[PDB]
Amino acid sequence: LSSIPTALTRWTEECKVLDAESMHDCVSVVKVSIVNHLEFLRDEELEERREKRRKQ
Amino acid sequence: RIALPAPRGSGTASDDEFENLRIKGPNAVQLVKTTPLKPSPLPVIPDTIKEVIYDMLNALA
Repeated sequence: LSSIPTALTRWTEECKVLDAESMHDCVSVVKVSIVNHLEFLRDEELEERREKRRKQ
Repeated sequence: RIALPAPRGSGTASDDEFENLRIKGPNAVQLVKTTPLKPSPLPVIPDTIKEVIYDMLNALA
């Protein structure tokens, strides 16, 4: 049933109790690693798309 | 994966020049798309985790 709380809601409770304000800081530290990787893959895929267009 | 917006205009000299300006611009709208599902196998439950789960089921009775 939808009444049962999802893992993300339980983790939300845990986070609140164990770190109210340090969660944002951890989001920022992990973001620095995720956005750089995803932007690298976005630019590589975008180059691939331009290349495939040129070959087309 | 951060999304790729559609090719604005065919043509590399002009349209793709402003498509790198747009997609890679300092100020942009990085929407997200998911990767296609990779066929994850089920993780084997450790035996101690099964002596934790089984002790609750015995507490039913």
